[PDB]
Amino acid sequence: MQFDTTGVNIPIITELVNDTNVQFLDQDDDDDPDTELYLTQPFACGTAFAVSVLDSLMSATYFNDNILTLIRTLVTGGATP
Amino acid sequence: ALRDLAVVYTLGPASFLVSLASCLALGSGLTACRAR
Amino acid sequence: RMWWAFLASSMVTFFGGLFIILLWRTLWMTSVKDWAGVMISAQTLTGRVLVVLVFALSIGALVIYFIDSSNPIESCQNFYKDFTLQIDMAFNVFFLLYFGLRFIAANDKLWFWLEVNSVVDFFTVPPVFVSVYLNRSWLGLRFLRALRLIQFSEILQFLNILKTSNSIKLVNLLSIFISTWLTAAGFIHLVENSGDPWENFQNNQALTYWECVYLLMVTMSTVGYGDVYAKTTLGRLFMVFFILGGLAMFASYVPEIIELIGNRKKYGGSYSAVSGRKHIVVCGHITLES
Amino acid sequence: LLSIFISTWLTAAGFIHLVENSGDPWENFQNNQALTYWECVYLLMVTMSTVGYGDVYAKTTLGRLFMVFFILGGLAMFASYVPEIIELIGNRKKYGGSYSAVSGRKHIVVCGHITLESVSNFLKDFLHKDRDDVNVEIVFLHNISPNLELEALFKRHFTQVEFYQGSVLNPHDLARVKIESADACLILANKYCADPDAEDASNIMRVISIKNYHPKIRIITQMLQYHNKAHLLNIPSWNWKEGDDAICLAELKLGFIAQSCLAQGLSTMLANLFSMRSFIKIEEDTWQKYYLEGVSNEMYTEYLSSAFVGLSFPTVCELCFVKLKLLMIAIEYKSANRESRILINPGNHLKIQEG
Ligand SMILES: [K+]
Repeated sequence: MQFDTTGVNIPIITELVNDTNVQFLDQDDDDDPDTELYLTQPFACGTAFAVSVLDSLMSATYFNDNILTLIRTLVTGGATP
Repeated sequence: ALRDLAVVYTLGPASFLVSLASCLALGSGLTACRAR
Repeated sequence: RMWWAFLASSMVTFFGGLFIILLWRTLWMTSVKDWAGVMISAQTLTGRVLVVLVFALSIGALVIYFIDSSNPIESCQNFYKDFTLQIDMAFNVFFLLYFGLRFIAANDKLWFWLEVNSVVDFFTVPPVFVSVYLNRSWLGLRFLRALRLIQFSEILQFLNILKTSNSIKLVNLLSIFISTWLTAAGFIHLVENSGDPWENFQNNQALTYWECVYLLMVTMSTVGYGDVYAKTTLGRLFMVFFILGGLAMFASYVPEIIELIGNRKKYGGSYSAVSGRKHIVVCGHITLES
Repeated sequence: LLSIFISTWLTAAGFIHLVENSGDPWENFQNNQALTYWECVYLLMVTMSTVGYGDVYAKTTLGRLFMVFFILGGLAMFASYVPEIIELIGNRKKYGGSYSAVSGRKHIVVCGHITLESVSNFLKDFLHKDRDDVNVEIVFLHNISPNLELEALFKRHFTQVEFYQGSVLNPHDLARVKIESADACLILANKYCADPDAEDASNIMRVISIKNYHPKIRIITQMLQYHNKAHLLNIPSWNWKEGDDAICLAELKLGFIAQSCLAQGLSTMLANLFSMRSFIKIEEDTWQKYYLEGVSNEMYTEYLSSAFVGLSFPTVCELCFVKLKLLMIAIEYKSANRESRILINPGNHLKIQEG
């Protein structure tokens, strides 16, 4: 979009189901097609949220059970029991 | 004798090298004529 | 019996040259390379006529081998006396020139050095050079020329004889079958007529080449009459390997046979009119009740 | 599996060797048959392949009994191990692999909705016999495997058309079909869908993926709805001036119908004006001969010579028709104010510029 000066500076966050689509959210990316998710510019800049990282959290929950509680109390805003 | 044995050992490979050299020379000559 | 000279010529030609190519790999030509490539290209008419010529000359060499199979395995003859040997070596030096053209245009030396045409040239042409040098003829591995039959279908593709894909696949399969049949028969003929080297060649069994073809056909069909069979140790070992390889190849090629047979349409075709008998055509909703 | 086969082969050969060379115990070992171990291996190989030459065989009673048991056990074991052999052979993927580039031969990658009708029409027009000799191959990339009729259609054009199974949205499949060396990518649309907007969005996302892999490729796409093609302007790599095109089916079809409403028969003339139609000679005085005289025409684009500069369009058109036997329809007027615009039969006030 254009305004009176362009919409490329508008901060947006896009929910994504497939990781491989993240490189479609960036125009001036020199990333190779085989670049992993965490090295792409949209992920590194925080303009794209891939839900698959939640699937990682389960594993991170298995080796340490306090990580989920810390994330919940940092993220949800302090939801007491 | 060993001379004849050496000939029967090397006659094949030498003939192959002669063939490759002849093919390379013919190709070089035809390419030079084509560039002309 | 100087068979080891003819064999070792091909062995060194293959192995030592391959080794020095690998050694050099560890350590304007583009113009001539592209010239050779476009010369031997399939689309080039020169390539078409040249591949037809080399196929025809391979067939001629195979016919000469069939004629010479009746002769003893290791004999003596003269270049100037015998015109057929001169014809054979003219064929072989033509194959040599074609090998040169293929090598100068080879993109990779290793893969070109480990293919069927290169190895058959290696095991064919140095033998005839040693034969003309020493004026002694050995039957050798000339039957390997029959492997050229594998490209027969491609020739029929250049002459526009074959158009459909199924016909090309069928001709290719038949050509492979006949080629491997003939080369196995050639190996059996050579090993049986030569005899066991470690027993002073006293195990020789007088078998014609056509009897070996008959033996291979009886064996591959799992009939096994036993009227003709391999008596030498190396011949029996080759028979064991051929049985195993034939079973493996047939098991691998079963799916292509099933594809070639296919699933025939049961209700195809057209109605055949019969004089004096009318017919009624019924269409629409055709189910059990109606 | 190979180790089990070799082990049982060798141990059966050992049993046969022992029993044949030892002889029958109840006949004072007078049944001994001088067989080497390797001859017993040969005998076992001949037996298990059901060849049975009979040159070497078991003569002792216990040896024959062992041979009977070995035949039965070998048949039972082979019957039991058939399913594992079938699994090892497996079902090979028919449309795998990658396209092999051939020097001097361009290729066009076709994707989208690949079925019988669209492919049949596109191959009928593209591979027409009257087409001038072009060395172009066609690679259809599609995840859905073709049915029998599509397979037959590809077999009829096996020398110029290849099919590969995969998805455009997967960069690896794009690499397999050598999309970085393709001349153009053609995206076909599913004209019969419940939701045209979903199909348009899928086609736009395919365009996005292709331009993400290689931004310099030329793309011709089919668009169902007219309001969706504006999305193609949001892709930075979509360059309309470089040949990227979107063909709107609904817009073009309804415009053809409307122009035929204004003047009937115009849709037929236009359809025959950009289609490759074979010419047939007709000698009978019928309407087909007069129609076929006009079918043969086509559209072309050409830069006017410098001799026509400074002249009005009617004058240049008259000179082309009378002398050059050419019918000039439109001119691409280029101005720095408003880029380039096609003018259809301009008036005498306009003058031909340079180039
Ligand atoms: K036309």
